[PDB]
Order: sequence, then C-alpha cells, then structure tokens
Amino acid sequence: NLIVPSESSDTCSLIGFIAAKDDFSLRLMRDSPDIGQLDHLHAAEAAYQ
Amino acid sequence: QINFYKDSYAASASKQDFSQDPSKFTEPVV
Amino acid sequence: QINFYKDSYAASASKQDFSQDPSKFTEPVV
Amino acid sequence: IESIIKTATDTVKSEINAELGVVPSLNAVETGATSNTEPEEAIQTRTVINQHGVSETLVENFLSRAALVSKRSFEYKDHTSSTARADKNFFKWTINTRSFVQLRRKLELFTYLRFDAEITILTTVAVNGSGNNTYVGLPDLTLQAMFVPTGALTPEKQDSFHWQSGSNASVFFKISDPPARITIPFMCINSAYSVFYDGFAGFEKNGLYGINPADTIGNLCVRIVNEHQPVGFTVTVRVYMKPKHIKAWAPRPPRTLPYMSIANANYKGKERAPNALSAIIGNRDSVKTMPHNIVN
Amino acid sequence: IESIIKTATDTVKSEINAELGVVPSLNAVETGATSNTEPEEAIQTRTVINQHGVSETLVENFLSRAALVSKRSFEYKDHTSSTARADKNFFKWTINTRSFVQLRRKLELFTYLRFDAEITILTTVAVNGSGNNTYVGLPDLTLQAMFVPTGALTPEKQDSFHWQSGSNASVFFKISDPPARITIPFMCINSAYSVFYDGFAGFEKNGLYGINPADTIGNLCVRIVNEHQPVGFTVTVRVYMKPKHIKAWAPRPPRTLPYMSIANANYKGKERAPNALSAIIGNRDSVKTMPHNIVN
Amino acid sequence: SDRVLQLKLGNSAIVTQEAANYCCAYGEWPNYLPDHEAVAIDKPTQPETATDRFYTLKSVKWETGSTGWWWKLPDALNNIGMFGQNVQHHYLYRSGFLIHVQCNATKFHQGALLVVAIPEHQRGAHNTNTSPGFDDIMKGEEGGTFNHPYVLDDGTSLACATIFPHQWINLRTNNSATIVLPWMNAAPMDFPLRHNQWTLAIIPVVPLGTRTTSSMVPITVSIAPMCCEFNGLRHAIT
Amino acid sequence: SDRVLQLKLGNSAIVTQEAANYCCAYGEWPNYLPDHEAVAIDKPTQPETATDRFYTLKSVKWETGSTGWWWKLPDALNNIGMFGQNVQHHYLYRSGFLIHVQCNATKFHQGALLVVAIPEHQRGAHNTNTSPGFDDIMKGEEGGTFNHPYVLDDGTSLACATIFPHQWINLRTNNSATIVLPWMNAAPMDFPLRHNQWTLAIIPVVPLGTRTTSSMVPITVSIAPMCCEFNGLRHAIT
Amino acid sequence: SMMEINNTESAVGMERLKVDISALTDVDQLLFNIPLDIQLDGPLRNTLVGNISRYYTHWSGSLEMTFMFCGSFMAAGKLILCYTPPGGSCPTTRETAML
Ligand SMILES: Cc1cc(CCCOc2c(C)cc(-c3noc(C(F)(F)F)n3)cc2C)on1
Ligand SMILES: Cc1cc(CCCOc2c(C)cc(-c3noc(C(F)(F)F)n3)cc2C)on1
Repeated sequence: NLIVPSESSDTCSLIGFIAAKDDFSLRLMRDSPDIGQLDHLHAAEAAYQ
Repeated sequence: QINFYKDSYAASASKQDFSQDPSKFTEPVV
Repeated sequence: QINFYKDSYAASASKQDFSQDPSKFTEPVV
Repeated sequence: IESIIKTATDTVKSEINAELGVVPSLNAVETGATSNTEPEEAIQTRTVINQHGVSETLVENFLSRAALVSKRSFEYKDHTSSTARADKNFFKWTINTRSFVQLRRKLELFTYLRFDAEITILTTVAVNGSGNNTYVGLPDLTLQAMFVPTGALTPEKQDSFHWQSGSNASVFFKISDPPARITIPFMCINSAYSVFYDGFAGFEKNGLYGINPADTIGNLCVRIVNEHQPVGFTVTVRVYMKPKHIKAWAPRPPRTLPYMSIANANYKGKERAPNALSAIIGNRDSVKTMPHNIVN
Repeated sequence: IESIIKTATDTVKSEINAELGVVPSLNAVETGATSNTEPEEAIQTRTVINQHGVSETLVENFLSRAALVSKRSFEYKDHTSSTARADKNFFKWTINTRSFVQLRRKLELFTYLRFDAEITILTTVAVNGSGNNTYVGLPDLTLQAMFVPTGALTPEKQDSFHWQSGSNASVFFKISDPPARITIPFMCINSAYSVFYDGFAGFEKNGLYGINPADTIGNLCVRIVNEHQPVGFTVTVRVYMKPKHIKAWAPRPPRTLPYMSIANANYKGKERAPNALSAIIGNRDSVKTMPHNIVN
Repeated sequence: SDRVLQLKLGNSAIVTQEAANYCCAYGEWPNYLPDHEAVAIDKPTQPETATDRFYTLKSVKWETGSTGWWWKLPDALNNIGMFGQNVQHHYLYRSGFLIHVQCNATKFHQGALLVVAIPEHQRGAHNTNTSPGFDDIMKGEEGGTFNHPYVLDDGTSLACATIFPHQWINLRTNNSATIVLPWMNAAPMDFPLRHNQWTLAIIPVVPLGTRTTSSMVPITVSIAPMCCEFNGLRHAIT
Repeated sequence: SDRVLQLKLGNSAIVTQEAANYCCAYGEWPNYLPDHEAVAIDKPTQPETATDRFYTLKSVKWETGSTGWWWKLPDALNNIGMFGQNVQHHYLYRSGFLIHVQCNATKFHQGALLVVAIPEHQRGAHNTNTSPGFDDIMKGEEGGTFNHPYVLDDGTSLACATIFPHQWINLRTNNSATIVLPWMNAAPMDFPLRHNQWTLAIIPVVPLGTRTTSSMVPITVSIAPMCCEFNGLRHAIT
Repeated sequence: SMMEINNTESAVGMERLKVDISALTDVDQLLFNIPLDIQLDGPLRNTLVGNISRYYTHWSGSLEMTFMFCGSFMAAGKLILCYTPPGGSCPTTRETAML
C-alpha cells in the first residue's frame, strides 16, 4: 500500500516517461497524420500582395 | 553521382553521415 | 548495366543465378 | 547435389545390359522420391553433346516481366453535381496482386517470394461522348501518383492538403511523357512475402483469413493536377508491376479452376470440362481412344 | 560517445542477477538524464545479432524530400478592365516555408537548419469556363520565373522593364517541358537559418516578432511571356522545395495544435480532443480502460 | 517387410517393420534459431523432452467413400500436453515436426494413401465469394476432411501435390509413412494461435478394397514437435 | 536507506532500496542435480526462464491481533504458471527458492517481523491426539496463519527459531527480507504434491503500532523457483 | 518524454501528465494501465519517440518506460509494473499480471 503520515498529502503522483533504446529502428517514411490543413493560413495570401 | 556543375552546392543530397552522439541529449550531465 | 542510383535495389534484374538443387524436391529422402 | 547448370545434360552411349541384382527401371513411388532411371539404363543410347541453355527458365526470367496489376477509368470534369460514389478527378487503389489472373497465377506457383517491384504507369485520355459533346481534342494533363503507406491518411478530394506530400513519395508525370516508372523495394516486415497465408490477420476471431498482415503495402492515390475544363474527359490509368531480384521458395501446384475473388482461393470450376470441378481435363471416349490419331 | 552507427545495436545474453549495491533499474529523473537501464539488466536476454540499418532516419533523408511551398492560380487573359487586385498575367510571392503544414512541421523540429534548396516549378493550365467559353484546347506557353533578392525592384506589369533581368536570375520554361528545376545555395547571412526567432526584426519596438531578418530570402516573380489571346485561361504554378546538404541543431518538441498563421506560432486548438488546447490526446473512460482490448 | 525404422524422440518411441524410407522436407532437418536470425531479444524456453515427443491423435476410419483428412499444425497439437501448455503461456513459438502415419491391413487388401505436408495450405470455399471462417479452419486435434480432394480444396490440383514433401502408404508395399518437416515460415517465430505453418493431408487416391471379411481399417497420426522454442511468457490464453 | 539490491530472475525483477542483506540458507546456492547424485535415469526437463522467475502471492493485512502467516513450498507455487504446469505434468521435481518478503510503513510506524524458512516444518495440532489433516496442511497459494506462534505450532519454541535460515523486517530499519534456499531434502528429487521441503513463516514478534493516521499495511511474498528440474512426464494430475 | 496516461475527461492540461495514487484498503489493486498503441491515439502518441515514429510506417526495437514518484519524502509504497506480450486480454488482477 501507499503509507503516508498525517502531515503528508494522502494522494501522491507519478509521472511516466517513455523512450527508445539503441535497438530501435524506423523505416518507410510517410506523412505524419498529426498535422493537417483545411484552408490557407492567415497572412498566407498576403505573401502575394 | 554526376555533377558536371561548377558550384559544389548544386550536387545531390549527401546521405552518408552515420556519426551520432545521442548522449548530448540523453546524458548531458557532467 | 548503368545504375547511377544510390540505392542498390534500383538496379536491373539479376539473371545470372545458374546454381540449382533439384534433389531437394526429387530425392528428399535420407 | 547443388551445382551450376548452364546447359542441359549430355547423353552417354550405352551397351547391352543383362546383370542380376540390378534393376534400374524398377522404382518405389512410396518413398516420395522421383524415379532415378536414366535413359542410358532404359534403352541403348548414343553420345550426344547437349548445348541447350537453361537461362530462360530461371525464376528471375520466369517472373521478371511487367504485368497489368491495376486499371482504373474515371471522369475528369466538373464534379459538383456528381454523387459521392464516382472518382471525382482522382482515385485511390489498395495495392494488391490478385486482381488479374495471369500475374496472380504466375506468382502463386511459389509459397514465398522476395523481390523488388518496378512500377510503370501508363495513362490514356478520351473525349467524353455523353450528350452532344464533340471530339475537341486531347489535352496534355499532369497526373500525380502518391504512395500512402499503411497508417497514413489518404486524400478525400482532388485538391485536399494531403497532396502536398511532405514525406509521401509522389511522382508527377504528363500524358505526353513516356509511362512513369519507379522502383519499390522489398517492403515486407518478414524476409519474404507470403503468397499464401494459412492464418488470420488479427488477434481476435473476426480477422481476415489468407491475407498476411506482414505483406500489407498501402494505397496508391492518383489525381489529375489540372483543374477541370469546360468539357469532360475519361482518363484511364494502368499500373504494371515487374518483379526483380527475385528469390522463391516452396513451389506449389498451379491453379486449375478459374479464380472467383481476389480475397480468397474460392473455387467453383467451369460447367463442363476442361477445368471443371469434377473434370479438370476434357473427356475422351475411352482410355483406349486417342483423338488426334494419324490415319493414312 | 560519438561514433559511426550504421545498424541497431546487438543484444547480449544475460544470466540471473542478485548483487547488493547494484540497482540498474533504479534511476534519477531529476538529474535530467534519460534512464541508462539496459534490456540485459532488466530481463534475462539472449544474443541477437541485429542487422537493422538506420539510414532512413538520417536528418538528410528525413528532410530531403520535395514539398509544396507555393501554389498560385491566376488568369491569363486580357486584363484591361480588371481591377487593381488580380494577378494580371503574373504574380509575385514573398518566399517563405510556413504556408503548408507538412513541410513547416517537419522543419520546425529543429532550432537551426543549414541547407541548400532545390526548387521545382510545375505549371498547369485550364480553359476558362466563365460566360460561354468552350474547351478550345490548351496552349503551350512560356513562363519566366525571376528571383528578386531583397532591395531589388519587383515588376509591376507583365511587360515592365524589370523582366529584362540584367543581373537577376531568371528561368524560362514551357508547360510542355518537364517541371523547371534550379538550386539555391544557403543564402543566410548567418551560419544557419533560424527556424524560430525569439527577437524583433528592427531597432525600434514596432518590428516584427519571430521572423529573423538574417533569414530573409526575397521575391519570386512568375509571369507568362506570351501575350494574351482571344480566350482566357487559368494558370496554376506550384513551387516545391527540397532541402539538401542539411545540418540541424537543437531539436524541438513537435507542434500539437493546428497552425493559425504563417507569421506567428499562435494557437487555439481543436474544439474537442485530440489536439485540443486542454486535451491533446483523445479521452478514454478511465486510466483503467483500454479501448482496443482483445476479447475472446 | 520392406524396411524397418525406429523413432525415439523423448520418452516415446515408434517401431515400423514395413516402411519405405522417411522424407526430410526439402532435404533439411529441424534446428534451433541461431543468433544471426533471432528477432525477439527475450531468452527462449527450450523444454526439449517435455515437448519434443510423439503425440498420437484420434484415429480415423478408412471407409470406401472417404475423401481424405487434414490436420493443421501447430493447431492440432495445441492443447495437448506440455507443448500445449507452453503454447498457451507463450506468445511466440518455433518448431519442426516429425510426422508418422500408420495404416495396416492384410495381404488381400488394396489401397493407396497420399500423405503430403502442404506448407501454408490456405484453403478456399466452394461455390461462394465468402472466405472460409474461423471454425472452418481451426479444427484442433480432430482435424477435418477434404470437401474436394481433387482440387486440394483450394482450386489447385491433387495431381501436382507431389511437389510438396510427401510419401505414399501402398497397402501392398508398406504400412507407415514418415516425414520430417523443419521450421517453415517467413518469420523466425510466430504466434501459434492464428497461423498454421504446415497441413498434413492424407488422401485416398486409390480406394480401399478387398473380398475377404471386412474389418475396420483406421489411420493413426503421431506428431513429434522438434527443437521447440517459446518466447513472450505471460498468463495462459488458450 | 540502509542497503539496495536488485533481483532479476528471468523476465521479472525486484528492486529494494531499504534492505539489510540477503540470506543464503546454510551458506549455499541452488544448483542442478549432478550425475553422481542422480537417481532417476529419465532425461529431466529444465524450463529455466519459464519456471525460474518470481511469482507474487496474495497480500496479507498486517493488523494488531495478527499471529503470523505461513506458506509451504512447493505447495504454494503449485498451480501457478509454467511451474505449476510442470509440477502437474511431472512426477518428480527439484528446485531451490529465492524468497522476497516486502513490507513498508512510515517513519512513525514500529513493528518487527521474523521471516524464517523452516525445513520440514511438520506441524502439530492443539489439545488433541488426532494428527493434522490434509486440509490443515495443504492451503495452496493462500497459505495459513499460526494458531500458536509462541511454540511455532509444533510444541517447540519461537525463541529458538533463529536456528533456521531467517531475516527480520524491522520497520525502523528495513522494509524487505531476502532468503536464498537451496534444495533441502533427504532424496535427490521428490513428488511435489505430497511433501513440502520448506515453510516460509512471517511472525509479528513486535506488534505494529503508530499514533498517526492508520493505513492498511500489507505484507507481500514473492518466490522465485531456482534450477527447477522435472522427471516422470505423464498426463496432468493436479 | 512524459506520457499522457491520464487522458480522461475531467483532466485538463497538465493534469493529464500525472497519475494520482492514494492509499487503498484492499490488497493487489490495479492502479492504471497504458495502451501501447503508438500508431493510434493514446498516452504514447504525443511523445518524442511517438511523434518521430509516426513519420514512418515500420518500427522495431525495445522501449524503456520510466516512472518518477513525486510524493513527500516520508511517503512509502511498493508498486509492480507489468508488460504483457500480445495475444489475450489486458490483465485485470495482479496474479495474472505478474506472469
Ligand atoms: C506479393 C506482393 C508484391 C508486392 C509489391 C507491389 C507494389 O505496389 C506498389 C505500386 C503498384 C505502386 C506504387 C507507387 N505508385 O506511385 C508511387 C510514387 F510515385 F509515389 F512514388 N509509388 C507503390 C507500390 C508499393 O507486394 N506484395
Ligand atoms: C528556412 C528557409 C528555407 C529557405 C529557402 C527557400 C528558397 O526560396 C526560393 C524559391 C522557392 C524559388 C526561387 C527561384 N525561382 O525561380 C528562380 C530563378 F529561376 F530565377 F532562378 N529562383 C528562389 C528561392 C531562393 O529559406 N529559409
């Protein structure tokens, strides 16, 4: 169990991190699905004015 | 490859740099 | 033939493999 | 015996044989071995110096031949009033090698294959005749073919942002140009492709059977870069694939019955022979009849 | 340890470990160092000779890919009665790399970049359908692309004297030709480009924030050399840029929220997750729930 | 007799007095995965005698209208002994197989069996566009029968099935067949519950016949896993 | 802290930051059975990483009226994982054990645990001539509690139990105990289902006490079989 | 880089970057689980490894998952972190997870 005294907060926190080792390898580069575009960005057309 | 151009920056991509130092981001301590 | 490409898989067909072992299908017994 | 074979083997002269305890013509099919009887042992032969090459039957030569793998026609026009079922100036194809019978049957002669693909794209255009349209002439258009690997988003419109292709491999080519040509490497996550897969794709029981997840390729999205014009056209794109640097393992019996689907090896056969379910080879009157008998 | 890495590291076999004073699995995140625990130290492993190459993740390969940086459509026609807002048979573009999200996000993974640019220009033409115009056909036009560095005057008309280009670099290309291609060197007045600039451009307080003056490029002016014709057309010019000979410094966190403008890094996020301001990753029921649980 | 052979494989053993030979698929023997072909970095478990042993399956009756039987591996051996326990508790396996098919009759009996090990015998359905389902493929220790042995149940031909590692049981000649199959796969290891590397098919090309008193003529199948390895230990999943 | 220690034992691992040392019973380490001490001529199975790994048992609450807990080996590990499968499918086994007992509290908590591995802890009953029954002895993974920890439940004394391989968990000092037990038996191997070589007992000699906010204080036990061997393979018997 | 394990509603901003653990009155209790699907939206998606890997299609190699306890100096506990190779359902009990 998580045992704390009366003067300590009874709820504690964990932080999780993840990383790759030297074994790691990637291949078959593609377009990342994390960025998109539905229209022109602001000021983008002003570059033609 | 061929690069019959007089300027060296006109050459193709140089994909032969296999040296790396990950410890400058993973163990940047003393 | 020519293959001025940087990747080896871009080359042409390699039609020069004349080794064969038919006995692995015709006499697969001991 | 593994050796280098460049020509067919030569024949050696033989004499009369009558020796007890030696029966070269007698074999045992039950062992699973093919008969080792030689022509020199069955008949009296002469010496023949054979000079026939065997380079045409090499698996590389046998399989290194461009074959149609994809063929798609779509209308290049104004698609404002078209339904959400037609190809609106573009299309996407889930790459596969089971849609056209010739290449499929040639590939399915082996259990495992490892090769690089050579992709050639050939585009033709025709002037639409629907309504009262005239010939007009054939425009010289630019097409973009983008390869979207598994997990990547595919375009939904002819002008969607996906076509900017920051990392996806695209090729831009004109119709007046020679057919476009690129090379794809051996993309399998395994050491070879699985022509046949006796398994299921997922970890649950509702997955697909016979399709190996390791052999997944992706999508080929082809669009016309040009914007539509006052008249409609029909654009047909044909994709041919040529294996090269081939390695083959575990040859298989050829398929006799016609293919039914690209997803499975289902079979029903022809109504009558040949290639029927109950009779692969056409019938003759009896086992004592030859159809093409020379009669003089 | 700086060394040459061509493949992923191999694994070594390990045995049972029970030794006092050694705790490889225990780390100290507060030091700012990543855990140095090895798989050989956390579990009992076997010897694996790893043959995976690492050439695809090289920064050169990662970034050396042509991406759309500019796309402009304008009417090629008689512009006598057109307003002073449309592109009258030509246009100018202030070169930047922040207009299209894919290349912008790939480039913004580093603080400093040094590379030569490979510029490819692809032009398409369509017949105007406004009014009662017909297809007619697609003319083979000549386009001129002129690079005007900072401080140089830019053309104001399609036939202004600026187009004579005594010293400015121009390229003349036909639509029927392959896409035009040139190379621009590393033009920065510094040793590297500043992908991000925590400063102001001028010596006063009204300057632009986040744009480095040292990284200014200039203008790309594209005109149709042909004079207008009895019918109007729409010409679309696309400019793709490919970095090469790349050097990268200080990798940065990737952008999660959608881009709002090309001038700044302003953010508002999506209305709901994923990629919302208050929730980048989509929600699940609880920390004890997995959505894609294998159930059999 | 025609040939004698003994197969030990652990705490089990088989003796045959009327055999032809035994077949080594493609002239190769089972072996453990080398370090230069390994993928999973976890240390494998090699039970050996516990798993590398003959398991005998239920016998099938050799009748006149018999179309043939098939057993898929390792599916048939899953849920059988320590091999089954290791399969259930592990995520990856790797193994060859020594297969012994037994069938005897009298000298007044005639009949020919083709015993063939098909690699990746992906099956098809008949007269339908739907693919075979999970229950059509996964039959366990009982195996299945051939719907259309003429086409091998996949639209190919039975006549060309001799391209695969095979033997014959000709009642006039021998009463047993033996095939040694190495590890056949495009991957060094595999998940045992969703993919079958081998399918053992026994097909009655020549039907059983006699004019003496009729007796039940069964066919028995014994499979010995060889050089078994297992990676990815966790709870049992069956 | 007072000492740190890491215990890998397969695909598992334990880290302790507040330990005293670890105990090797009688100063010996587990080992496989040599040829000059073997009895059974059958080739043994040595699963290794599949069986030589930490198994964690259910936790027990550390209360004020607690008399102590005991777990008998291999009885407690029988029916747990590949070790349990190997025990069920085999007639003889042989193994050492690495035992790790975990218990932590705050710095305002006091209490002392004696963690002792009794060899051949044959139990007795209280106030009766009848011997303990099967259900009194075989408790499985759950174990049992001490009726009279004063006499060790056998008419001896708890005060002299330190003659056995033991450690202490003094909340003021450490929060874990580790004992390495070799194979202890008069025979080279034994039937796992009818005899227990070791009994791990955790006894509250000094009761738990504090004046701060009360919390549940559990005690966890992890046992890693070591150098496991199995002989006499047959069907599972459980 | 930090995992967004607390990707649940009622967690806003930085609250999604930490997992809260309290004192329980039952033994062997499950605290949380992490979906290991980088290729799909989950705790691993917005990580350096995840972000850079989502630019590629095929991956291989080993991962390390580090956990930092951020309680007070004199709060104590023992946890068990378990990785289960694929094939079955996610373990819900410690007895199944320890395997
Ligand atoms: C068996 C077997 C054989 C294969 C290989 C088929 C390769 O499929 C393609 C095709 C047909 C076209 C492209 C392609 N078309 O265009 C482009 C580019 F222009 F974007 F580069 N790539 C890419 C692949 C992988 O996969 N499994
Ligand atoms: C970061 C970062 C990256 C860069 C480089 C962008 C290069 O921009 C261009 C483009 C897009 C086109 C031309 C160009 N187009 O046409 C001609 C020519 F034909 F006149 F030669 N040059 C020149 C430059 C510098 O600058 N900052």
